[PDB]
Amino acid sequence: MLIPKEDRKKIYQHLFQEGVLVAKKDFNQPKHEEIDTKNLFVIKALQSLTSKGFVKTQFSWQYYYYTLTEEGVVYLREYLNLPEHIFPATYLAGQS
Amino acid sequence: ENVWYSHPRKFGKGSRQCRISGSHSGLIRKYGLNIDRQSFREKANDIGFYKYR
Amino acid sequence: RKRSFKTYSYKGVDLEKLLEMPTEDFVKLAPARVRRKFARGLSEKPAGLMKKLRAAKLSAPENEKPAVVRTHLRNMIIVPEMIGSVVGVYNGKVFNQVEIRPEMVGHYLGEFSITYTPVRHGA
Amino acid sequence: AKHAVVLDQDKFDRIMKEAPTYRYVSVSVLVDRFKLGGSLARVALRHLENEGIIKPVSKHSKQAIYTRAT
Amino acid sequence: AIISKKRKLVADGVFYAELNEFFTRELAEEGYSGVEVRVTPTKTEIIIRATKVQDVVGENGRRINELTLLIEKRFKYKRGTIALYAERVHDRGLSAVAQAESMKFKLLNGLA
Amino acid sequence: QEVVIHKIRINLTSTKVKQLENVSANIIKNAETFKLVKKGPVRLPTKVLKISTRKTPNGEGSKTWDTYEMRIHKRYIDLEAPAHIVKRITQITIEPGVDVEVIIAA
Amino acid sequence: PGVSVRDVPAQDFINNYASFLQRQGKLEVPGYVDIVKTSAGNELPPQDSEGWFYKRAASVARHIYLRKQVGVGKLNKLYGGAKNRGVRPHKHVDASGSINRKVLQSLEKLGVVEISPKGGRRISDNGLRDLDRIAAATLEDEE
Amino acid sequence: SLVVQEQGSFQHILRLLNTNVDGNINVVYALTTIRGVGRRYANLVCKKADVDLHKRAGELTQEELERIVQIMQNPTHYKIPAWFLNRQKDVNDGKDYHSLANNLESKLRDDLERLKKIRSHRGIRHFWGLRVRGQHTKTTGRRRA
RNA sequence: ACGGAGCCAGCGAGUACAACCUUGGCCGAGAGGUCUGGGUAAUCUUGUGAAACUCCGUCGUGCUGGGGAUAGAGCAUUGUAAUUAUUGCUCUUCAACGAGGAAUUCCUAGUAAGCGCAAGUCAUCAGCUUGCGUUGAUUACGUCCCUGCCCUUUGUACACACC
Ligand SMILES: [Mg+2]
Ligand SMILES: [Mg+2]
Ligand SMILES: [Mg+2]
Ligand SMILES: [Mg+2]
Repeated sequence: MLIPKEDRKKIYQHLFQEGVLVAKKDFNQPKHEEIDTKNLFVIKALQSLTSKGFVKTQFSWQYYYYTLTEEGVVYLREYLNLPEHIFPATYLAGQS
Repeated sequence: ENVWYSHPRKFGKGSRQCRISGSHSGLIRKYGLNIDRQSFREKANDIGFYKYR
Repeated sequence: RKRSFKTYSYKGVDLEKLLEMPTEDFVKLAPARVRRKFARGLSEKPAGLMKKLRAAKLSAPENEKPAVVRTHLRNMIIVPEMIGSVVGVYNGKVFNQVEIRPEMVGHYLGEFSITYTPVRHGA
Repeated sequence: AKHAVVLDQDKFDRIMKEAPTYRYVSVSVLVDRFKLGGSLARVALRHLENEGIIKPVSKHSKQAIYTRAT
Repeated sequence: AIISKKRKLVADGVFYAELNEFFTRELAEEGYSGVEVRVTPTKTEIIIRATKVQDVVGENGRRINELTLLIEKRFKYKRGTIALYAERVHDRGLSAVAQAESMKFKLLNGLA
Repeated sequence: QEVVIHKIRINLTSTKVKQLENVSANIIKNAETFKLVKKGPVRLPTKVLKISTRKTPNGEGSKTWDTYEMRIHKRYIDLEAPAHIVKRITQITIEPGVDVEVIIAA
Repeated sequence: PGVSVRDVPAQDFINNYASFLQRQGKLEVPGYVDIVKTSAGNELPPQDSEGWFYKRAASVARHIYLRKQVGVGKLNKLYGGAKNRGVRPHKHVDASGSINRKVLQSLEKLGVVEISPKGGRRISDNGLRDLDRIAAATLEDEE
Repeated sequence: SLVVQEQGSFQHILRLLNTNVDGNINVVYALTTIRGVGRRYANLVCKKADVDLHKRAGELTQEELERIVQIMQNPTHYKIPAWFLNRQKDVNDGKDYHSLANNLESKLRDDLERLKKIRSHRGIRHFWGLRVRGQHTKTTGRRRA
């Protein structure tokens, strides 16, 4: 919760490219996979999201799973900017 | 954020967690399962392990 | 008169060399347990405590005891650098006071404190 | 201790006189005559196969049976 | 990878058994039954049997494309090698787990 | 024009037997149609994986045990055949479950 | 006819080989004789003590004849045994490491043992001659 | 090998190092009887004397006993590797040494005193008359010294 | 029993992002170091030439060489850390105990009993354990005497059911 706000913005950005997040249940971990922040801070951020609308959460096999809802996509656009016709995983990139 | 928040837990009981529950009691590491025998006992048939003899 | 009783000591000679032999000679001149410890990585074992032991000797009244250097690290061994200074060996409760002598050479701090209170009824 | 372990020349001579014309010959049966102890009897059995005199039946370690030269 | 044959196949069985329990918890609303994971070269066909197949698919690649990326981020894979296919169950009554999750819901909702 | 025989070994390892034996029969039947020199379906010892476990959670009541074990069926089909004919026999004869795999290097 | 190594039993062979080594006295000495345990579990050193090592190297020689490529550890493991470990049960531990190496190094200089490829030691030309002669000599003692 | 010919009867006990060397029997196992010698050390000593272990050796020569006694006194002078010893590494910076008779029991009592002086977790447990080497006496051995 | 010598198994298990099994060669009485490999494993470790066994010798029935506990000191190894000995090894210490009372456990064949191996937990520890193979008998091959259970008939002011 007491997050240096730069690290939080990276997590949001990384969330929006994927539209998805696979965080461990591993506190005390020095750094997260892919993102350059502690795993605990990503889980605090995805805890903070789940409460105020968004973000469909599971906790199976020590792995949290977070997908962004329709209102989740709207608020992540508000935090970052990106207006319309963008990444997440709501639709395909081209042909795959 | 604090400096000393970690004893060296490379080995032993405290390091070896399970994949499922997060337990340090009756942990199958054989064939690299990393599963507490009670969750294994639940899912054993799913993981290919069957009771024959 | 010449020799005071007998040498209070490790394996051979007298005291005069013990007090000025730092760690490296004292390791070479010790059992395997102390040598193995020094062979492995030393970080934070002799860092904070030895400076307090040296600061205790410098700031002492002279003739009387130094200040009691309180120690969590009861796993440390008695090297001869700080013979004479009193140390508080931590038993969970109470930094228990141990006096370092010329006969306590190369023994652990922990083995001079005792955590449990010994048994009664019948010895 | 029950004695019969002491070595002497008088005891040496009695063993040689008590050797020939003897059916059973073994470590036990020498000791059964209150003779020199187990191994001292075993050594005495070894001398009695130097130049005949007592011939062997079994050859085993501890089960060492011999019989007189017929 | 490469690992020993005996450790790969147990890790595969685990992987499947993780996936199985994820899709039990995640696809509760869709009425999921079981997975049939095929592992060929390049592609791997992760077939998922469920009752409400239209809900599993969503609207032509939506929920399945969320879940494919989730499986990749769990187990280090890339896009293309994993492919999801949501099929109907050949007679739902015969499958026990389908009925289990129906009985689960009927109790949760409100019924005798 | 090529006819360059690399000597290729095929690895078949799996739990299920009736699939594996049917898969192994399918490759040799393809080898019979393509007419190659090949060593037959070699059958290596079955590595049985034995997880011994008490049945209880609590460790109370009687001391019962379950040998949760896994069958494994390791097989080989060695080919004295070119690279291109192996590329064909990898593309076809693929069944679900059984772990088809190629060594390719003699 | 045809003379062979195996027709002589191993007990009488090693004794005949030991006596053969005592006649030469050019097998060499290790430097630890009777200040040595032999097996790392063994409360008493060799009872024969003086001699003994000649019976030992004879044993290593005939083992290396019978087998393809025997090294040090496999001898250690062979010649090891049961520790009287205490009120605890027994265990197997491999015999003394160096002594067997000194048995092999000595047998290399005499010309019993030859160095083999892959891993271990095999038999020389002149080593096989003494084996067969000692086999022939013990067969004459039986007859 | 040879049965005892000649008159014999050359003394049953035999005293050595203020202790009783038993007549007949063997050197090795007469040495074990002495307070401080064991089986593997005594067999090491018998090698240096060059006497047969088969012989009973209560009918020993006097010069052979004087060799044996000197071998007991001095490890370093003779061919003894010097970590085959009872004590090794003691006093300040110097040499290893041992005893095998009344000298050893005195040395043990001196080392027991040395332990009592330092007041170690071993030495404290010697004062009690209890279990030094972290062994549990919850159940085992309900009689004690 | 102790020395040598002979010397034959099976289940297993084992690392590439780590640190696994670790032959072969040198150093070291040991433990254990070191170089080097082979092995993701019917391939290398591994014939896991395991033990008990079999042979020739030492002691002969004495708390003896049976028996190893308690102890002292050192030399190793794991780990950040070993004293409240982690374990191993070295030498020394040589205690109790000459087949165990009342009781009662387990067992009917490749079984019992002996022996060791093996993975499991494990960084390090095997008297533990689930497996394994080696040596391999005794004695029934019945009965309800005891114990338990089961029915059946009988009784029952019991049915939270003889607490
Ligand atoms: Mg024993
Ligand atoms: Mg093998
Ligand atoms: Mg004794
Ligand atoms: Mg019952």
